[PDB]
Amino acid sequence: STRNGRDSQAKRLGVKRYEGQVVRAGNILVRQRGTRFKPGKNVGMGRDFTLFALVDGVVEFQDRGRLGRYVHVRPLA
Amino acid sequence: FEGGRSTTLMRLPKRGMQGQVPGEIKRPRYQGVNLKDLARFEGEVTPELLVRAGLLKKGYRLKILGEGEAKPLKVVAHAFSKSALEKLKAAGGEPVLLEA
Amino acid sequence: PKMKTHKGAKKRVKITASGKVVAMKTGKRHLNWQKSGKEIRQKGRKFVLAKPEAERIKLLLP
Amino acid sequence: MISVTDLRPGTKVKMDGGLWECVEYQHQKLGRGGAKVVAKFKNLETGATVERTFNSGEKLEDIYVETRELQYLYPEGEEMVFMDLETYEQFAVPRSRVVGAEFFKEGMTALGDMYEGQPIKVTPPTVVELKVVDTPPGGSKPATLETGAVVQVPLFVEPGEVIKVDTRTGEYVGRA
Amino acid sequence: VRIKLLLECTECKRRNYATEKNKRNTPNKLELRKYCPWCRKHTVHREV
RNA sequence: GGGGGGAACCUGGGGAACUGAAACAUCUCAGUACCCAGAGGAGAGGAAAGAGAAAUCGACUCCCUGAGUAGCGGCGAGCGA
RNA sequence: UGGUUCGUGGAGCCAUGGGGGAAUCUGGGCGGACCACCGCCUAAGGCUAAGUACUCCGGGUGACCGAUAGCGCACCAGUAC
RNA sequence: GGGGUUGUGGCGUGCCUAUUGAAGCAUGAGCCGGCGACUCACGGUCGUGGGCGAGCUUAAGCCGUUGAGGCGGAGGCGUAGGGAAACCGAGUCCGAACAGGGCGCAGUCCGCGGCCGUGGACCCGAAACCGGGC
RNA sequence: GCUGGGGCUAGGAGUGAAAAGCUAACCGAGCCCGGAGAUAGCUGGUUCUCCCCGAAAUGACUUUAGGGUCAGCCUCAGGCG
RNA sequence: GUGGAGCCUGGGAGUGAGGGCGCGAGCGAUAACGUCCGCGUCCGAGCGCGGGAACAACCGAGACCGCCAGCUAAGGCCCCC
RNA sequence: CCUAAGGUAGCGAAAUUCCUUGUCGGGUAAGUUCCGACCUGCACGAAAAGCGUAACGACCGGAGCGCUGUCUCGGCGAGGGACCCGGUGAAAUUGAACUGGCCGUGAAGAUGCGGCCUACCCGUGGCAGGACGAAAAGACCCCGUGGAGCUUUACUGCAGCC
RNA sequence: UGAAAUACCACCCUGGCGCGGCUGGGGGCCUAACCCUCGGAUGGGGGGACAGCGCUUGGCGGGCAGUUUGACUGGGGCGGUCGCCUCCUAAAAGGUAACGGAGGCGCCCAAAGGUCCCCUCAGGCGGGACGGAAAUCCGCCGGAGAGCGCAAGGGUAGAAGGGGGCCUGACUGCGAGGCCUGCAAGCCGAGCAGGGGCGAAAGCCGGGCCUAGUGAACCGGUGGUCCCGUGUGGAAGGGCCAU
Ligand SMILES: [Mg+2]
Ligand SMILES: [Mg+2]
Ligand SMILES: [Mg+2]
Ligand SMILES: [Mg+2]
Ligand SMILES: [Mg+2]
Ligand SMILES: [Mg+2]
Ligand SMILES: [Mg+2]
Ligand SMILES: [Mg+2]
Ligand SMILES: [Mg+2]
Ligand SMILES: [Mg+2]
Ligand SMILES: [Mg+2]
Ligand SMILES: [Mg+2]
Ligand SMILES: [Mg+2]
Ligand SMILES: [Mg+2]
Ligand SMILES: [Mg+2]
Ligand SMILES: [Mg+2]
Ligand SMILES: [Mg+2]
Ligand SMILES: [Mg+2]
Ligand SMILES: [Mg+2]
Ligand SMILES: [Mg+2]
Ligand SMILES: [Mg+2]
Ligand SMILES: [Mg+2]
Ligand SMILES: [Mg+2]
Ligand SMILES: [Mg+2]
Ligand SMILES: [Mg+2]
Ligand SMILES: [Mg+2]
Ligand SMILES: [Mg+2]
Ligand SMILES: [Mg+2]
Ligand SMILES: [Mg+2]
Ligand SMILES: [Mg+2]
Ligand SMILES: [Mg+2]
Ligand SMILES: [Mg+2]
Ligand SMILES: [Mg+2]
Ligand SMILES: [Mg+2]
Ligand SMILES: [Mg+2]
Ligand SMILES: [Mg+2]
Ligand SMILES: [Mg+2]
Ligand SMILES: [Mg+2]
Ligand SMILES: [Mg+2]
Ligand SMILES: [Mg+2]
Ligand SMILES: [Mg+2]
Ligand SMILES: [Mg+2]
Ligand SMILES: [Mg+2]
Ligand SMILES: [Mg+2]
Ligand SMILES: [Mg+2]
Ligand SMILES: [Mg+2]
Ligand SMILES: [Mg+2]
Ligand SMILES: [Mg+2]
Ligand SMILES: [Mg+2]
Ligand SMILES: [Mg+2]
Ligand SMILES: [Mg+2]
Ligand SMILES: [Mg+2]
Ligand SMILES: [Mg+2]
Ligand SMILES: [Mg+2]
Ligand SMILES: [Mg+2]
Ligand SMILES: [Mg+2]
Ligand SMILES: [Mg+2]
Ligand SMILES: [Mg+2]
Ligand SMILES: [Mg+2]
Ligand SMILES: [Mg+2]
Ligand SMILES: [Mg+2]
Ligand SMILES: [Mg+2]
Ligand SMILES: [Mg+2]
Ligand SMILES: [Mg+2]
Ligand SMILES: [Mg+2]
Ligand SMILES: [Mg+2]
Ligand SMILES: [Mg+2]
Ligand SMILES: [Mg+2]
Ligand SMILES: [Mg+2]
Ligand SMILES: [Mg+2]
Ligand SMILES: [Mg+2]
Ligand SMILES: [Mg+2]
Ligand SMILES: [Mg+2]
Ligand SMILES: [Mg+2]
Ligand SMILES: [Mg+2]
Ligand SMILES: [Mg+2]
Ligand SMILES: [Mg+2]
Ligand SMILES: [Mg+2]
Ligand SMILES: [Mg+2]
Ligand SMILES: [Mg+2]
Ligand SMILES: [Mg+2]
Ligand SMILES: [Mg+2]
Ligand SMILES: [Mg+2]
Ligand SMILES: [Mg+2]
Ligand SMILES: [Mg+2]
Ligand SMILES: [Mg+2]
Ligand SMILES: [Mg+2]
Ligand SMILES: [Mg+2]
Ligand SMILES: [Mg+2]
Ligand SMILES: [Mg+2]
Ligand SMILES: [Mg+2]
Ligand SMILES: [Mg+2]
Ligand SMILES: [Mg+2]
Ligand SMILES: [Mg+2]
Ligand SMILES: [Mg+2]
Ligand SMILES: [Mg+2]
Ligand SMILES: [Mg+2]
Ligand SMILES: [Mg+2]
Ligand SMILES: [Mg+2]
Ligand SMILES: [Mg+2]
Ligand SMILES: [Mg+2]
Ligand SMILES: [Mg+2]
Ligand SMILES: [Mg+2]
Ligand SMILES: [Mg+2]
Ligand SMILES: [Mg+2]
Ligand SMILES: [Mg+2]
Ligand SMILES: [Mg+2]
Ligand SMILES: [Mg+2]
Ligand SMILES: [Mg+2]
Ligand SMILES: [Mg+2]
Ligand SMILES: [Mg+2]
Ligand SMILES: [Mg+2]
Ligand SMILES: [Mg+2]
Ligand SMILES: [Mg+2]
Ligand SMILES: [Mg+2]
Ligand SMILES: [Mg+2]
Ligand SMILES: [Mg+2]
Ligand SMILES: [Mg+2]
Ligand SMILES: [Mg+2]
Ligand SMILES: [Mg+2]
Ligand SMILES: [Mg+2]
Ligand SMILES: [Mg+2]
Ligand SMILES: [Mg+2]
Ligand SMILES: [Mg+2]
Ligand SMILES: [Mg+2]
Ligand SMILES: [Mg+2]
Ligand SMILES: [Mg+2]
Ligand SMILES: [Mg+2]
Ligand SMILES: [Mg+2]
Ligand SMILES: [Mg+2]
Ligand SMILES: [Mg+2]
Ligand SMILES: [Mg+2]
Ligand SMILES: [Mg+2]
Ligand SMILES: [Mg+2]
Ligand SMILES: [Mg+2]
Ligand SMILES: [Mg+2]
Ligand SMILES: [Mg+2]
Ligand SMILES: [Mg+2]
Ligand SMILES: [Mg+2]
Ligand SMILES: [Mg+2]
Ligand SMILES: [Mg+2]
Ligand SMILES: [Mg+2]
Ligand SMILES: [Mg+2]
Repeated sequence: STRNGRDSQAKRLGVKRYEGQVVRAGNILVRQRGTRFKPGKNVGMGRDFTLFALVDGVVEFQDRGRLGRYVHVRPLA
Repeated sequence: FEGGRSTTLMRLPKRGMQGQVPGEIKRPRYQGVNLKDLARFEGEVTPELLVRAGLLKKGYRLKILGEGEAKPLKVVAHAFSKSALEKLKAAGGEPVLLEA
Repeated sequence: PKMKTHKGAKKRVKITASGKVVAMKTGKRHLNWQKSGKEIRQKGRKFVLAKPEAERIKLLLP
Repeated sequence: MISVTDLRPGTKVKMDGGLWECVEYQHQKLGRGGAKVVAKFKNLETGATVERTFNSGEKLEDIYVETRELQYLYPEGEEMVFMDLETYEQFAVPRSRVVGAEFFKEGMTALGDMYEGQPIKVTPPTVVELKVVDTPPGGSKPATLETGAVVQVPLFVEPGEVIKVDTRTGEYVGRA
Repeated sequence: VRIKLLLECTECKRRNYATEKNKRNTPNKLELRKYCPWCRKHTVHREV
């Protein structure tokens, strides 16, 4: 007779498009709770903090020291 | 059927309106027929020369319409699509009204 | 003898010209109230996949 | 609709159209049969009790008879009005459902069993202060209290003197 | 909830609705705001 | 005149359950099994107080279509003009 | 209440156990609540071949059986038991 | 060159069923013979061999045969689709829209095989239930 | 009290000094024929040869857990390359 | 990287009791041929063959058939052998 | 404090007492039983009666006398079988058998695998340790959206009665 | 004056009589239906419009009938558990079990929502009238230990925190493209249109710092709409949108 045995259906978080991968405008690039990663160039983020491409291009992960981490998208030039 | 779940009878009957009781309202139904195919015969197409041909058949009320080019010939029908009415305005028939 | 159609289906689903099986969206019969227009609005018809193959074998004659 | 295996004294529920409150609860599972719940109850308005038994399944139907604190304001008809010193709503309780409505006081704070915003039991405190406005300065004499009721008191207790009276026995329990 | 309660909004004499959720007890005792109707555009809007 | 018999078939009077619904009760199985009365080489039905939308048809029965349609339905199972 | 696809449904139509209860063609019923138009038909008496069902019985056939099959019985079987 | 037999030598845990796993001390079988279980009807869906193709096909029946084959077009599937429907139609739905976006340009008839449905549906097996009788 | 002969009561019915006893050698509801080839998510059983490939015992939902549905894993034909 | 690889449309499945060993964890007692997951393996379906005395899953090794040829694996080389 | 009211008479380690072989007493060389008491009655109690009762009982307990093969502890003897010969001649069971022991091993209890040890072929009378011997498709146990009989303030009906 | 005040008008009560229509309750007596009886009667007694019986109503109703009485589970039962969120287990992608460890939810905010402009914390050492050990004030020191309605987690002072002004985009028609995924669902979403809010503008707004606060279909209810409306018109009843 216990008092536990509970949990929540996993949510499958994290980067969902890595640096150098080609996307299309719309692709959600990152799923995360806080803001582990922040919007960048052509990268708006959503209500739930979900970063998503804003234009067809590639993904770049700029690490900005104590300024956080960024995910940009340099469109195809 | 099965699992003992709920089939997929979860999806709903938006098919609203599908049955009163005396039954089905007896009303006139229309048969397509694109001018594209009256082009088969050249005379005076009348909804019958059609049934007998191989299109429409007993469905009753014929409504020549659609795609294809018209042809210089009289077309008696129970209806015409705005578009074919046109393509026939290129010279032909327009015996609308129809019926006694 | 002669297969019977599954009235409960024809009453809520449609076979399309392509062969597609289209059923109205589900989820807005009394949920509504605290539902974005996005949700409530997003109730158009939809594909149905892998289950239409089943779902279709019941509209046999129709 | 709560079952029984999930009762506890204090739980209030609706049985036989009436209001109760399990006051005794003991799970019973002897032999290899199915378990059984043997409780004892009390009506919320009348005192009547009744021990009963139920199987493991059987659901009961929990009720929401929370007990806020009301407040007397004024008489009217054969009723008297109170107020929940909380949301200041107005309750017109019929003299019957106001335990010891007499020996009360137009302004005293008492308790009521709110069942859907309508008290079915309005009790004051075991003893309240009241100004006797009667009695002959003459020992164990009768004394009409400011609320019209009468009570037995000693001598020294004379007109105007405010006393105490156990609202259960309406007996003089001393002076103010 | 109870103190909560559901409710919609009527275009002032007519149809349409919004259906939000008032909140009894606290800021309540009626309530109306400005919102856009399927027909024409923007107006007040009462409860009911 | 009647009475009793007759393998099925027939009409009428009564009339189940197991089953199916992956429980179950409405529903189904089915007005089937069966019981009883009667009929006869057949029985029923049959000349419109019908149909039902057609300036329409024109007793009745029977086959094929219409049609698994119209519908019916814990709108479930399924029944089905 | 029953019949119909109709499970109380907007529930007509047909039938009828109970209550009430007409008129005779300016009469009466139906066209799926109801109403008004427009139609259809003449209830509360009766009979009627033929087309249809079946196969104890006679015959004719058989990509039917050929004595553990075929009817239970090819034989003195609804028998011995 | 072969048959029969088999002394010694080497190797060697019946068969089926069911099981994670049986020689198993788990099930079934005394042995031999014969009977003994995935079919059929009407549908449906794939596939396939053919006929004919914007068309393909008849059903009851009728005439003929009497192991002879015709007729028969009622009807059926297909030529359009969308929409709950009115309706419209190579479009239409939603919409205020001339944005958007959802659905939209192929057949039939036989034979054959696979599988699904409805029937007892691969074959035996209940405890039981209901009717009428004894 | 025992006993012969003649009789009556029987199937959710009888009878019972009561045990759920007895009702034609097994009675918590007789026997026979019928509905009927009831249903059995259970146990058993399933018959000629060769050749190629060749699993699963997981997930999700399941009055689900020894059964299913979708998926995963196998296979065949057509297409792509 | 041409593989019994892949991918796409479709027909047919079976399976949805797994098991041991290794490694990483949880439950257990730093128990169990215990138990519940993960990565892998083998048995399952390789109770076919060598070694392990004998023995499904430990070591060796994936058995189309034939030969009185040869080299090797693990393991072995005093006799059984 | 609570209750509708808190078990009266009587009986009580009882066909009722868990603890329990309670504790005293009796009987006995020795008594978990028996009888008599005690009363912290786990969990008696008054017509599902309470407490007694002569008589009755193929009812159940305890004790003693008598007498015994019941026993110490077995012995002899009779007849009917058993065994032998002539006559008639079944049975369940049965995968096939060329059917040994120990120590191991193996699905964890081996005639059947390994190692070792025994062992000439075949019966007859006996014995029952094994062949997980025979017999009944476990009664127990769980499983089955199996079945029934029974119950009720489970659900829904029906007869009946109002 | 008393709890109340007083007129005049209202509405409506308590109980009362008056006409107008509408509905009932019983009391008796009768005999002839109906019932019971009587030396056998087209008759006499007794009961009597009661009962009995027919249709219909509400109820009582294990006397009887049909059935239901969940699953997981180190056997079953009893206990506990059953959906959703957070953390661990979970072996540095995702995912991953156990009657493994530990906690939450079934709500809530008309400001706790938009937007624009402002402000920066908890603590710590001083310093100060009433003043704890933090009430309010002043000075430093203090990058986040504060806060962010609630569990925990990620997040965050170059605000997601605090304050204020206007507001309500807690928009309607749409929705490219993705996440997650067996199905069904769940989640993110740029951009366009209509019509708005805030801002000088750039822009921002189709709820809430984010992960729980939930419920397929069926059957019905309310608005709306004009779509069908059983010969016609119209209703009845449906349909679609909304809830
Ligand atoms: Mg768990
Ligand atoms: Mg778990
Ligand atoms: Mg988890
Ligand atoms: Mg988690
Ligand atoms: Mg709706
Ligand atoms: Mg809309
Ligand atoms: Mg058709
Ligand atoms: Mg009949
Ligand atoms: Mg009959
Ligand atoms: Mg039944
Ligand atoms: Mg059933
Ligand atoms: Mg005749
Ligand atoms: Mg004839
Ligand atoms: Mg006749
Ligand atoms: Mg029927
Ligand atoms: Mg109904
Ligand atoms: Mg009916
Ligand atoms: Mg009538
Ligand atoms: Mg009637
Ligand atoms: Mg009439
Ligand atoms: Mg008519
Ligand atoms: Mg009429
Ligand atoms: Mg007529
Ligand atoms: Mg006649
Ligand atoms: Mg022959
Ligand atoms: Mg022979
Ligand atoms: Mg024979
Ligand atoms: Mg076998
Ligand atoms: Mg096993
Ligand atoms: Mg053996
Ligand atoms: Mg055994
Ligand atoms: Mg064996
Ligand atoms: Mg077995
Ligand atoms: Mg045997
Ligand atoms: Mg087959
Ligand atoms: Mg076929
Ligand atoms: Mg074919
Ligand atoms: Mg389009
Ligand atoms: Mg698209
Ligand atoms: Mg072809
Ligand atoms: Mg086929
Ligand atoms: Mg199939
Ligand atoms: Mg089949
Ligand atoms: Mg008889
Ligand atoms: Mg006698
Ligand atoms: Mg006799
Ligand atoms: Mg019977
Ligand atoms: Mg009886
Ligand atoms: Mg007797
Ligand atoms: Mg007997
Ligand atoms: Mg019986
Ligand atoms: Mg029985
Ligand atoms: Mg049957
Ligand atoms: Mg059978
Ligand atoms: Mg059954
Ligand atoms: Mg291979
Ligand atoms: Mg595996
Ligand atoms: Mg369920
Ligand atoms: Mg399973
Ligand atoms: Mg599958
Ligand atoms: Mg495949
Ligand atoms: Mg499993
Ligand atoms: Mg496993
Ligand atoms: Mg493994
Ligand atoms: Mg171990
Ligand atoms: Mg081992
Ligand atoms: Mg294990
Ligand atoms: Mg296996
Ligand atoms: Mg392998
Ligand atoms: Mg072996
Ligand atoms: Mg070797
Ligand atoms: Mg070896
Ligand atoms: Mg080996
Ligand atoms: Mg091996
Ligand atoms: Mg190989
Ligand atoms: Mg060598
Ligand atoms: Mg070597
Ligand atoms: Mg050597
Ligand atoms: Mg005692
Ligand atoms: Mg005594
Ligand atoms: Mg004693
Ligand atoms: Mg006792
Ligand atoms: Mg002594
Ligand atoms: Mg002595
Ligand atoms: Mg003693
Ligand atoms: Mg003794
Ligand atoms: Mg004693
Ligand atoms: Mg007693
Ligand atoms: Mg008593
Ligand atoms: Mg007695
Ligand atoms: Mg006594
Ligand atoms: Mg006696
Ligand atoms: Mg002796
Ligand atoms: Mg002797
Ligand atoms: Mg002798
Ligand atoms: Mg002798
Ligand atoms: Mg002899
Ligand atoms: Mg030997
Ligand atoms: Mg051994
Ligand atoms: Mg040996
Ligand atoms: Mg022996
Ligand atoms: Mg012996
Ligand atoms: Mg045995
Ligand atoms: Mg068994
Ligand atoms: Mg169950
Ligand atoms: Mg059952
Ligand atoms: Mg009188
Ligand atoms: Mg008389
Ligand atoms: Mg009289
Ligand atoms: Mg009289
Ligand atoms: Mg009467
Ligand atoms: Mg009644
Ligand atoms: Mg009852
Ligand atoms: Mg019962
Ligand atoms: Mg019965
Ligand atoms: Mg039944
Ligand atoms: Mg269970
Ligand atoms: Mg247990
Ligand atoms: Mg339980
Ligand atoms: Mg429980
Ligand atoms: Mg879920
Ligand atoms: Mg981790
Ligand atoms: Mg991970
Ligand atoms: Mg500070
Ligand atoms: Mg200080
Ligand atoms: Mg202070
Ligand atoms: Mg201070
Ligand atoms: Mg401080
Ligand atoms: Mg603001
Ligand atoms: Mg979209
Ligand atoms: Mg998309
Ligand atoms: Mg999906
Ligand atoms: Mg929130
Ligand atoms: Mg905010
Ligand atoms: Mg339903
Ligand atoms: Mg509705
Ligand atoms: Mg409505
Ligand atoms: Mg209209
Ligand atoms: Mg009509
Ligand atoms: Mg009409
Ligand atoms: Mg009309
Ligand atoms: Mg009019
Ligand atoms: Mg409407």
